[PDB]
Amino acid sequence: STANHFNAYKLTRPYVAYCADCGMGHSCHSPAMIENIQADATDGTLKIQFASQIGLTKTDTHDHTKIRYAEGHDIAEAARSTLKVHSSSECTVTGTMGHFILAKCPPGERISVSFVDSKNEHRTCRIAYHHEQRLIGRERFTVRPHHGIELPCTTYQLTTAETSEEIDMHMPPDIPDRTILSQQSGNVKITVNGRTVRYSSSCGSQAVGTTTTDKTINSCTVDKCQAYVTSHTKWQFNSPFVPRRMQAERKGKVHIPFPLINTTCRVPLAPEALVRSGKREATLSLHPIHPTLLSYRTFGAERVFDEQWITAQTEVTIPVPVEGVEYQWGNHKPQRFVVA
Amino acid sequence: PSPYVKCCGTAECRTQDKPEYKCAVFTGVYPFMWGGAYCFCDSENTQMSEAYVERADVCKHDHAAAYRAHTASLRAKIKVTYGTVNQTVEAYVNGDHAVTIAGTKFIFGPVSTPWTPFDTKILVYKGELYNQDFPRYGAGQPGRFGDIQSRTLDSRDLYANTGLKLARPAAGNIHVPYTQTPSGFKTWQKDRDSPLNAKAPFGCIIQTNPVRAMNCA
Amino acid sequence: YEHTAIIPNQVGFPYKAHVAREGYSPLTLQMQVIETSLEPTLNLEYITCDYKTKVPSPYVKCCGTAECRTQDKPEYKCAVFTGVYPFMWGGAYCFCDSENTQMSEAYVERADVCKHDHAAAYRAHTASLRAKIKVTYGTVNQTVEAYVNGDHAVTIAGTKFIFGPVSTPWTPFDTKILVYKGELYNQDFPRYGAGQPGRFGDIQSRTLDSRDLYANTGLKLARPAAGNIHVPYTQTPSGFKTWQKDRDSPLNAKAPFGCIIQTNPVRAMNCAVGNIPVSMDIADSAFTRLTDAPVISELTCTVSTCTHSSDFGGIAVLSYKVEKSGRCDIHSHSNVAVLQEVSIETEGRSVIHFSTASASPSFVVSVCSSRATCTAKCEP
Repeated sequence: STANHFNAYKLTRPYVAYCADCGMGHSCHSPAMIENIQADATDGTLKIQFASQIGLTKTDTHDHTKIRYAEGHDIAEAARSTLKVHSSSECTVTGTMGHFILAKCPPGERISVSFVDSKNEHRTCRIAYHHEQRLIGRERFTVRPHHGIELPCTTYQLTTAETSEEIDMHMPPDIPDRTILSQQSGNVKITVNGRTVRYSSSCGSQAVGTTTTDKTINSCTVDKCQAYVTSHTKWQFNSPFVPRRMQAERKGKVHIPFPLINTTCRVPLAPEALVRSGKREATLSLHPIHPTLLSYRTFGAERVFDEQWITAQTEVTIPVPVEGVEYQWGNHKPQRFVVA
Repeated sequence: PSPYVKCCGTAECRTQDKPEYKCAVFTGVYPFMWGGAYCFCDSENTQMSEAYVERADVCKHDHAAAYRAHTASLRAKIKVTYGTVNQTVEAYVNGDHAVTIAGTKFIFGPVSTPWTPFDTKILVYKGELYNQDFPRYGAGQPGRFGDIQSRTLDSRDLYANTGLKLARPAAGNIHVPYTQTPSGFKTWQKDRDSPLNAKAPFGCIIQTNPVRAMNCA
Repeated sequence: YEHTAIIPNQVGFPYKAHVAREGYSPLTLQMQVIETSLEPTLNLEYITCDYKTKVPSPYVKCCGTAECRTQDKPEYKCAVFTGVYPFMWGGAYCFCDSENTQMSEAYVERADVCKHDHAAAYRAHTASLRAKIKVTYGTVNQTVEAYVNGDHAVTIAGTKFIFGPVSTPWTPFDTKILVYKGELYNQDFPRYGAGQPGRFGDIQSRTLDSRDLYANTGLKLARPAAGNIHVPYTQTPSGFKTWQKDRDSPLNAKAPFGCIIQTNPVRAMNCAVGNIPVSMDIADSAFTRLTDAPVISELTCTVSTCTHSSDFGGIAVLSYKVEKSGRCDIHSHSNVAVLQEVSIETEGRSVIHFSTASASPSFVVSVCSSRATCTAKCEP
């Protein structure tokens, strides 16, 4: 399942993960866990790892409306459209392949993901990650629509997800929450549900059987009975927070969608300059632009060379020696001049 | 990975094979999840957690090389107007690759001028040049340019001294806290120096498909 | 903490080293070297294959004048011998009496055996001595391999090795070295492609897999014999065979510094020359704490058997009636002699391989921080 990538995606049960902070103190094994947010690109894209396998339906169909999240039972289905990412404002989402979501957001200190699947009002976590605005270019302006430049820049290439590098799955987990087994006045009883409660107690009903059905063990109290967690048709994402609730690890391959590609970008070039000649000296009267680092080197010998982040109307004293200086003041070509 | 948690039950301590593969078993786990019984012992449990220092996945996409350098040779195309002959002829100016002009025997140099912007051991990062002190080859100090050294660019072994330090987590959640050092590769990319083209004496534009400074004044 | 020293770079010589750390025992380091080849940086400018001319079919204007197209090969030449005689044995190829002509063309090419085997010649830059030093540093016993530049440092088990930067490039690198048939030989390469004919390199190779092929082979056609089509063509002599056969003594023989010049990569393996310096940040575990050491005393060194010109040489009976038992490092503080090891047992009349090539032996043995002077005369 690659074209409909939900085949390889739903070979693993996309289950919830333990977020510690989701709204001023609380964080449980919800879908609001951000496993890892990596952005390997000069294009400014965030590739976050999301706890649920968003995009796969209850049958793991290629669902444009699908957002496969977790509940106490595995099928915590949600709207694929209702998901929201916000860095400092709502960052523009690009796509989702299972647990790997990809989008573009403005500069900020953390990314917040919020989705309400059946729950009340957008269960959302917010991971601290100081997203910078680190762009290349002689200037430093975030405006794509300049008709000025074309430089090479990396990005998370937006191709259709099969794989370039896969994340490994393993450990159908055992949870840390045993409210399934209860006592009827002398007897432990373990019902069946979306948590596979292996009978794990001192003796009795806590001896065998994953929680797919009820098992009774009389003479049962609060202490001597034990739950356990078991799974099927899946392995955990990484168990990043994810308490390793398996006995052994056995990887599966999930092709990390949005494999990175090198593309181009458009950088605007500012108003060029004014050169005022003099006796071995020149005044580079630059009115400012969106501010950028302009550099002037002295071509020849042990070269007087400087560079300054120009952000105001000024005049650079370019020393224009006999050999000449090389002044690249802005996003223009690096052209420097000779004497006079 | 997901920590080997005995809940209850102490564990052993098996060691991985990674370069930063360090493991540690803290005691006193008390898991409070919502998916089956895992915090089912009142005490005596143990959380064994191991980290493994692996190379970054974007390295094959983009790494930051640093090579030492022996001397190099000037290579020029000379437009020669020898009367009725008027052509252009390229040649390495080392003196060996003598050009055969149309009846002309051109020999270029070899000119002995090592005023060249090749440093002792320069690094090429994204096409940027910077001559600087390369670290110990595998013996680098953590938290600098070269926190994970490269014996080979796609090399099998991985040499680094990155400061990972595991820590015993807090209760309830599986917080496998591992205090890693700062990212020196980011800390060498960010906090970059002047470019190789920056401050090029003789004004030659350092261009590196192969690292050569064209237009040598 | 970090002891700096040098072992003489001649393979096998056990270079002892007493290490001094307060409250530890006498530290014993035993360095041994094997296979430290230099590997100079090269850059090829030739292939030296066999230049083979191709003489095409004769364009026999029989009768009539012929034409002459411009060839593209390096030995491309064409000729129009006026007045051919067509009297071929399988039929008169000329059907007219006179006024014929023979267009004969040939093009020189690099032979197909070149991809099978060529003769490379590289200009030479420097290289780095690559060694495997067996370090016997106390309970540490390993053999680390490193280039001698020092930068790729040796991460020993608690050991920090910095062996080098090297001392001297006395190596078999010339300005130009030809690897031909696997053999190495210094020889002056000609001008790059435009060399003279009849020389080792008459077919010049810009790249060994290069697309152009430089040449100076002296092709020259001949007006052939009539009747049939004979294409006489005087090329040069086979200078690749003239250089391959009739080669000089290969540099793998006559290698100074006693090196074995082995070139998958062109390196003088086991180049016995110089002394390799090494600095060693010693492991803190390596200082076996002096409070727990074998308590030594009563150092009585007797010089038993002396062969002053032998490899083994010294049979030295050192008596040490020590207080507490244990292993004793026998690292001498004497440079005119060499000890068999530093492993000295429970104190007594312990023998030792105290080797010393000096004629008048006198050595300052260092046994567990006890040191004595063994004097004697060796045998010739």
